[PDB]
Amino acid sequence: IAFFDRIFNREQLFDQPFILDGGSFTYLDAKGSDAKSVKQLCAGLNISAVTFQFIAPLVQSALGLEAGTLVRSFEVVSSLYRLVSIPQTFGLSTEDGLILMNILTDEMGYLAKQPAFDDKQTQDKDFLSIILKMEALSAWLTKNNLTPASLALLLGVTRLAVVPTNNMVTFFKGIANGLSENVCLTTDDFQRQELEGADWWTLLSTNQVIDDMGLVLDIHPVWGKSDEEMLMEKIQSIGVSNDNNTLSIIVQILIQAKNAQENLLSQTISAEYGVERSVVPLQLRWLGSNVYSVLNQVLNNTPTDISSIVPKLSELTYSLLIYTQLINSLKL
Amino acid sequence: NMVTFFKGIANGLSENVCLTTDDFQRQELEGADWWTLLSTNQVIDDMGLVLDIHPVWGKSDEEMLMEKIQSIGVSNDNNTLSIIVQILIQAKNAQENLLSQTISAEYGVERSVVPLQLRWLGSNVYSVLNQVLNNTPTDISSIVPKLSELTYSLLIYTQLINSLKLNKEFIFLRLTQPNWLGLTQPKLSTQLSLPEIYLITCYQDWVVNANKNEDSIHEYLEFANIKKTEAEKTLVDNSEKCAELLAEILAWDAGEILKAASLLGLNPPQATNVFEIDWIRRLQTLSEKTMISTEYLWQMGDLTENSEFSLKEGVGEAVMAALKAQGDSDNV
Amino acid sequence: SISPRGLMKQRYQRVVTARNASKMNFKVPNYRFEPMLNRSKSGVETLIQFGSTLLSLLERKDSLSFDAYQMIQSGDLYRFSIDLQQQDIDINKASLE
Amino acid sequence: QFGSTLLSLLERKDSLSFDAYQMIQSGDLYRFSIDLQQQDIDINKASLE
Amino acid sequence: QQQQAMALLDYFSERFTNESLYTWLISQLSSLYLQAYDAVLSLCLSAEA
Amino acid sequence: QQQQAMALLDYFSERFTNESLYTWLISQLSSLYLQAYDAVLSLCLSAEA
Repeated sequence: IAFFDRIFNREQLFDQPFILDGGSFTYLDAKGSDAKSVKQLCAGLNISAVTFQFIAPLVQSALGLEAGTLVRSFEVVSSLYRLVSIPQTFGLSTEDGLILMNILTDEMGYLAKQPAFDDKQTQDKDFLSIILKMEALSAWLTKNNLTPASLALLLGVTRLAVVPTNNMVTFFKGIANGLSENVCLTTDDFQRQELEGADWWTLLSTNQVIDDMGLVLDIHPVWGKSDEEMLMEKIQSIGVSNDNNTLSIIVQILIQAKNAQENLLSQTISAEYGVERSVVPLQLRWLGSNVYSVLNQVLNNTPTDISSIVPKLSELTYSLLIYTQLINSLKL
Repeated sequence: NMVTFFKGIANGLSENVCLTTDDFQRQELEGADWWTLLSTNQVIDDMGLVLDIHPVWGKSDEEMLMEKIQSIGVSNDNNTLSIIVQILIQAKNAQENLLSQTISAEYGVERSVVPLQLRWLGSNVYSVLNQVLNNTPTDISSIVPKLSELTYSLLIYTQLINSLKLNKEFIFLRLTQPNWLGLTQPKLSTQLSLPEIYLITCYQDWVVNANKNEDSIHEYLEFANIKKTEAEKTLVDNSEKCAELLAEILAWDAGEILKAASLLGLNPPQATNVFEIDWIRRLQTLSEKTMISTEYLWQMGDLTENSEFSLKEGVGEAVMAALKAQGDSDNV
Repeated sequence: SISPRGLMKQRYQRVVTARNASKMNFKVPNYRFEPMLNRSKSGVETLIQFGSTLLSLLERKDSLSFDAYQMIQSGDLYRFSIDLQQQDIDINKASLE
Repeated sequence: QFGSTLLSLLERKDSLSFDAYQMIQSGDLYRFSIDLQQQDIDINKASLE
Repeated sequence: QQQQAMALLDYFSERFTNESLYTWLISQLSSLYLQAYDAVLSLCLSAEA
Repeated sequence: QQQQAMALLDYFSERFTNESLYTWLISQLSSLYLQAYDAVLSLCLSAEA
């Protein structure tokens, strides 16, 4: 028996055998009984009916047919067959294949296209290389006990479903409350006879050390050094005075203030997401943000209602959740 | 022993925890006879008890006590107001703790749930204690049948809530959003009913096997339902968010979800309550047992009408194809 | 035919830690600040001791409750054990026959 | 006193976390156990045949 | 073996130190502690003033 | 047996004394302790002077 006919008329399940013909059908819904019949027989190709609707628009688009229609010809057939079989050869669902293809090319329907050997040879063109890549990465994925959906989400290929919540409101306002409670620095903190030499508070807020709201500014760390060392350096850079003693106590003040602020935030985040306080600050910088900026925004906004939340911070929590998933999945 | 129980309660209640007018007699409170005023308003029972306060999903006791005081509007002074609220809170908490632990000791139930359970029995701490001091039966014959029936009902509820794997947040929801629990008629809540029991059944079922923590369910419910009210009767546009979120909760396809809600004909097409969820979940069960399109399933529900040839044809063809796909996705 | 069984799902659980606060003021009392300090610190220490004491009791309780539950739970396996042992006896009877 | 008090709490925590992890970890072996037990049932069916 | 296990459960339950004891104790201490909190808190407020 | 194990895990998790409790407690005490350190340290410095 012919390979084709074997694949479709593998057995008789209906009245008519499937047949390959000219003409088209409104695959989007195929409410027309015959169109539906045709589409169903094609769905007889192993896959779930629902799956069919994910594939068909892409096939139609790639082949250039009218959006609602498909035709009973080898072109449609072969395109579908590619999209089904190829990932299946790696045990990947045809669904998943779309994900990997986008990851590789930012196109889902890539295998819908005809093969090509364009003289304008580019990585996005060799079917064969692309297939080999699919092979390799599939191995790597299973090796690492991953999942294409998870990967795509983490890679930002698709968004995770989230919405504002009462609890997130409570979370933010809780933070703001505790932050207002004692841990926010104040000018009187500098008002000591020992510090009579200058209005440190103003000066340190005119220089980029302090936010007059009562926050220390961010300080990007470095491999070989530690906070007090670079705070020392910052103070030395402003060079207000040579007195090591006043300098020392100033640094002490700044250190402990920072440490309280960051501890508060760290533990709060830890409690919400199940991550260590030890890593929260670094994670935040890897998310591309910092404690100072976060807290600044917090006091700048203090949303009292679910509608009040600034989308900036909503996206912050979204990104945060994402990172938390990543860093929990991997043994970081 | 039940006599001893009641008299024990009365004794401890008489001991310090019953509020007294002198409790208000402080120079700070010189501005008014708060005790009388608060007992003329429906805040205090001159016996020394706080009146009952029906809770609500979004709020907490001190918030509503604050509101009550603001409603009487005796004075603008936040300070006196604050201390008054403090007094009331702590007094209530003592009274309720006493009762809660006592009940807990007798019946083997958590103090954490006693108050809610009592309201589900359709009673409250204030009324209970009021009756107690109003009667204080000294002998087995002395007991008022009212309270005898109270303990009878209580025992019943205890058996129920011990047999089922109930919890505080669940019963809070039950006590607050019957609509969300799909309770067709909240008026029915005066006594237990088989429909209520069945609802509880499928609720616990869903809970014990959903993908992610129940607070996500809480969030989903409130999001879905309150959106049709926070903007009056509207926000149908959230159907997509609702569907995809629920689809994540259930591990399914938002397409099917949307289609199902549309075939239900609900406007907005959103699963507003447990009745809806259970139906949807059943539908998924069949889908994942048969590979049949939910559309076709729901349509098939009408097939008994012996309506017409093409309908029967389409259904049979669909089921046949789905069968082949199921055997494909089973044998091979 | 046989198929494997999927491993049961496990998840983290969020923990809330937000807190509210209320402002308070009171009239000048009879006693000077330092007497008041001594009194207060004594009371505070007593209260702290109480809290910690109670905590330990709850830890005890849950320990016992766990052990009890575990024991009764384990008591059920004997059912199956008895069933199968008796069944073997019957099997030996048949062999003898 | 504060420091020592806190310390004890962390010791408690890690104890619980260990026990939890251990329990869930142990829960997986039942998979294999079920597999092999069922397999033996099938084997006995074949013997009967 | 089953018999020993069941009897052991009973003997354990009959230990004098028992769930009941802790329950009772806790209820008493709870009431005391709450009252103490209210009491001393008032004095501390006065101290701040 | 598997069922008992899984259920036991749940019951254990539902113990009132729980990871969550310790976590919460720790976070509070941590904040207090750090502040106390700063506070008393200042006084001790003054004492040396």
